[PDB]
Amino acid sequence: CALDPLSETKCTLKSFTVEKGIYQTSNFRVQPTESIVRFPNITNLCPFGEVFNATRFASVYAWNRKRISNCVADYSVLYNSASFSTFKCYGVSPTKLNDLCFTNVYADSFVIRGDEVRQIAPGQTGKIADYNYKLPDDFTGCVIA
Amino acid sequence: LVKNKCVNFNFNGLTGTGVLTESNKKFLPFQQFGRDIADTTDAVRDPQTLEILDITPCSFGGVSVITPGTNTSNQVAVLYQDVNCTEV
Amino acid sequence: EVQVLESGGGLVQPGGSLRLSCAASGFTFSSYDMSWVRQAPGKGLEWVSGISYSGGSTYYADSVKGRFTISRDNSKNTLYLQMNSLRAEDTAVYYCARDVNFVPLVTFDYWGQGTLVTVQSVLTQPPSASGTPGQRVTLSCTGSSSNIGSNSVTWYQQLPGTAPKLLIYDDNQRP
Amino acid sequence: VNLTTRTQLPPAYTNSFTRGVYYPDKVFRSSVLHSTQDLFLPFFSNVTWFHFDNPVLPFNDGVYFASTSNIIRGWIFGTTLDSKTQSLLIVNNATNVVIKVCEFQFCNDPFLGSEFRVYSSANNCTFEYVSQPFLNFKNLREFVFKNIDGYFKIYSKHTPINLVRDLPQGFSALEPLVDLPIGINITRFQTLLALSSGWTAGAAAYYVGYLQPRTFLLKYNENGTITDAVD
Ligand SMILES: *[C@@H]1O[C@H](CO)[C@@H](O)[C@H](O)[C@H]1NC(C)=O
Ligand SMILES: *[C@@H]1O[C@H](CO)[C@@H](O)[C@H](O)[C@H]1NC(C)=O
Ligand SMILES: *[C@@H]1O[C@H](CO)[C@@H](O)[C@H](O)[C@H]1NC(C)=O
Ligand SMILES: *[C@@H]1O[C@H](CO)[C@@H](O)[C@H](O)[C@H]1NC(C)=O
Ligand SMILES: *[C@@H]1O[C@H](CO)[C@@H](O)[C@H](O)[C@H]1NC(C)=O
Repeated sequence: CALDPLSETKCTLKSFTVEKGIYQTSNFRVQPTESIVRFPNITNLCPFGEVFNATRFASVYAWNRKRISNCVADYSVLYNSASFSTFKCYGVSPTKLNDLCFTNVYADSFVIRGDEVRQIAPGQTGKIADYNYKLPDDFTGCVIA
Repeated sequence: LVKNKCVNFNFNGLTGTGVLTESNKKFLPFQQFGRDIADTTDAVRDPQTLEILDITPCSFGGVSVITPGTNTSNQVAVLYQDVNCTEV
Repeated sequence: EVQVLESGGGLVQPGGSLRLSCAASGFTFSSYDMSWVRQAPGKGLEWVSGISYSGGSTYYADSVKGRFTISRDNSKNTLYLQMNSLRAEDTAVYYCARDVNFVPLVTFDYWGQGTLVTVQSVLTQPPSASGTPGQRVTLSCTGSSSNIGSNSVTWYQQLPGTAPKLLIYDDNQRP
Repeated sequence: VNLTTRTQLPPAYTNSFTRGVYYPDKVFRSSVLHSTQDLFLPFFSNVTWFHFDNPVLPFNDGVYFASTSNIIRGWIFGTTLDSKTQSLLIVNNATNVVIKVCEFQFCNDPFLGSEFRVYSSANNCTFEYVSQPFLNFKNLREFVFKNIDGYFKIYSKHTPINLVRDLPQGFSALEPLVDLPIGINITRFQTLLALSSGWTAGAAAYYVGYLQPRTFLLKYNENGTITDAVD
């Protein structure tokens, strides 16, 4: 039941002799040649520079916190930026960051010591994590140093 | 954007299979979908360039076979119902 | 568990090719830099190459520069070393080491079990040092202003026949 | 403390004949009679006729607004306010509507004159928009405010009219104007008016109708605009 149009008739009628007439053997449908995912051109890019490219950061004890919403943010540009030496994402994966949506983002900006950057991971202890800026172990975010 | 091809379009959250053709439907400046009495998506506004496209379901239908008696002859003609001549 | 399995090691011939693949689970593999490190049978560790969190920046040892390609597929969270135009000096055991921190303060904490591939050191650390129980032994690394002075010094203790283990990172701390 | 001029005035009522119909969705329909169940203003309903008078009003299931020299500037949607809870405040001083769901400190007296003293300051803002201006009597501006799924959507239409009292006859569908992902609950609101104690007032009437889960039948014409409706 796959080589001849006649054979499909023999197969639908379940007979080896097909009487004269017209027989609706099967159905066809032109298949999607491809997929066209289309969205409106980006209109509300987020200003990461306001927090990242800021000319004056804040002390770690008085760390700045900037709310990000009413906006679209491309975290792939940050992740694929050579300026950042550390991009540690906890609770999420950076490759899927553009895939997900959140109610709001908080950019917590401060300045610490190099030996001290490893204190901005969930569950870490010391003098920055315990005393200056603590991240919960149930952390859904990223750290960019 | 590709027109005149059966595609799996995903205009915003609205997904569907069909062929996209430029049209003259005058969507109001706020309208995105188009619909008919059957409550089926008929037209869509292209999100990133403000244009109106109709979603014609891709050529589909029954495949009837016209055959004389098998004892008479083995020759066969094929009738693709309600479809233009596309693939032979 | 932050274990990193690794495979792709076996008998090959000089001038050929070999794909080593190590899969990391238990952590965000796409956020931590990783590297391939090499240990010749009965010889000190030789760091093959290293790839960043994004896979954009790749670093290679000049002994293997221009013939090994380090690659990283974050979707399957696996990481590959493509060894091409191999030499006789490359017969060793390979590990892929997770990098705790950014470069330059590299810190290799978790290491693969070891893939046996069959086909000079900048830091003039002493060949050996003899100690006694209850003694206070100081085994001293040595480097230039680019090796020791500017970047963190990390100490690994490799037991006989096992993967290395981090002891000291950032010049002072312990895991 | 409120304005020094709070004369007693009963909440006069009028009849919204066919007003309050808005495109329930962004769908285009041509020569179609669509029967949708949604929150509309009932036909021939008793809508309150406020006239300088803006007493607080409930926002139970979204409310229709009918405003007939740009005297109204916006509205103050709140639940507890008093710097206790965030609230929606819209201000159109001069062709400049601004949307702020902030922890405002608005004093019950939205003093204004140009002079602005509606709220001392806004802190803890979550959404800020600077979109293009949304806004006998000459212009009638009808609005519909609604809260579905946290989303706050404003349908609106500005119509050149000739009238002095009540709402004009005829039919005009309220085109969607802007949707705000506020995501917060709201139950009460206010209004904002241009008119430091002996301040006069200007001629301005605004009518408040209340949306209800009604079933309507919209007559989309050939061009897709809703030309007629029967509830
Ligand atoms: C900061 O400035 C640099 C200048 O090259 C630019 O490339 C980068 O995108 C900026 N980053 C942000 C977050 O604005
Ligand atoms: C959106 O981008 C497209 C492609 O560049 C352009 O043709 C169109 O004019 C843009 N429209 C807007 C919303 O600016
Ligand atoms: C509205 O209520 C007032 C006061 O009871 C009444 O006089 C008027 O007839 C009512 N109008 C409508 C539209 O029902
Ligand atoms: C700010 O407003 C938000 C609105 O949801 C509220 O939850 C929060 O408690 C307020 N306080 C601060 C300072 O965020
Ligand atoms: C649609 O708009 C056209 C002008 O473009 C107008 O002539 C026509 O009357 C409108 N629709 C109706 C009511 O037929």
